[PDB]
Amino acid sequence: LGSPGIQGEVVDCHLSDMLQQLHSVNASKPSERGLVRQEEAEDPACIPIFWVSKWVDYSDKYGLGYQLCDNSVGVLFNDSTRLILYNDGDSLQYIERDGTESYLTVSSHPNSLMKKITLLKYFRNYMSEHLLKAGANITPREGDELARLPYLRTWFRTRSAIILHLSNGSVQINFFQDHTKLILCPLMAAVTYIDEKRDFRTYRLSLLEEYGCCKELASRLRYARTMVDKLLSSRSASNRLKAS
Amino acid sequence: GPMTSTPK
Repeated sequence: LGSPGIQGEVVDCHLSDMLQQLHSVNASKPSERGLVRQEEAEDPACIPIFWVSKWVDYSDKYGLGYQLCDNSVGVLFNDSTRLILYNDGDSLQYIERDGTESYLTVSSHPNSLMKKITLLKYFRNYMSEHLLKAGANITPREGDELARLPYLRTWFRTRSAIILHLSNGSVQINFFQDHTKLILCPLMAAVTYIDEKRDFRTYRLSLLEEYGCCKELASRLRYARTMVDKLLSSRSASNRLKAS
Repeated sequence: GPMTSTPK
């Protein structure tokens, strides 16, 4: 009965579509409208259930450890495998480089995963002791736990941001300096903006094009388009030696 | 660049 989950190729289709829609929003110059009505673009029914609320870049040794906003934890290891620990303290899911998923438990698991389990526990403990939870102000909706828990598909960092791409399609961009964050959902064609005051607001992209938005959000969306391009192909299709 | 998300 279990769903196989949205497959990565299907995620890539929606990503390309979001790339195109970001281009369209951005080319519409949304901060230049006669009267910007950003509030009218809000779409509360499309609020994301999941985002990365904490992260640790130990990629020099092991990988990128993270917490999701339901307090589950995961790691994308340097061998492109993922281990996630659900918020019950014991349930695990292991995802191989090719996406093959297996379910296990901390109490009952193949011995082959002992090392990666122990590393995940170290990441968890670190995050819990040291790091602030992003979106700690959002109270979950009833049944949000029924949505498929995603894993971190890919990530990268620039000088100004970290880019986190989840297996449900979402692309999260966290800006280092000012703590502002974007959560782009290519399935809902929506974007959530977390501003410097920690206000969390979810917009329909097509409505940002219709109604406009402030220049800070407009600026972050220009950068987002560039990040999506990089995600889709780290190297340019017009010159594969050149970084997207 | 920072090696973690925002600290407590």
